[PDB]
Amino acid sequence: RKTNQLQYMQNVVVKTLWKHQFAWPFYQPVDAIKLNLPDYHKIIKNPMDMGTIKKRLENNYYWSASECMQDFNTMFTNCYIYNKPTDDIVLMAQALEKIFLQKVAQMPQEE
Ligand SMILES: Nc1ccc2n[nH]c(Br)c2c1
Repeated sequence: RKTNQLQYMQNVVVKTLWKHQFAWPFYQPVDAIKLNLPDYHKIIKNPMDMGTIKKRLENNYYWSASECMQDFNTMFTNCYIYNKPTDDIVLMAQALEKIFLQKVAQMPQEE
């Protein structure tokens, strides 16, 4: 069984974000070839995406919830590093990130 907090990351945070209309670009690792993203892996050192986060939760990978939160922070920040303020993907990430913050502020205590 996962920690209370990791269950919350899976059943509240990921479940909510996955269903959001803007989440789909984040469902799998950025494929820099398919997306024609020059030098993506030269500038983004630690790729992350919500499909990987969801798999890590399903597959019992994390030891504690802060590791999962760090993966979300990496995912969002990578989007901002690579893209300029007016890009649609930045607006999409910003909406998801606000929800992420609102939800992790309500993370439960372990008991
Ligand atoms: N980190 C990044 C940067 C640019 C992107 N375009 N589309 C997706 Br999904 C992206 C993710």
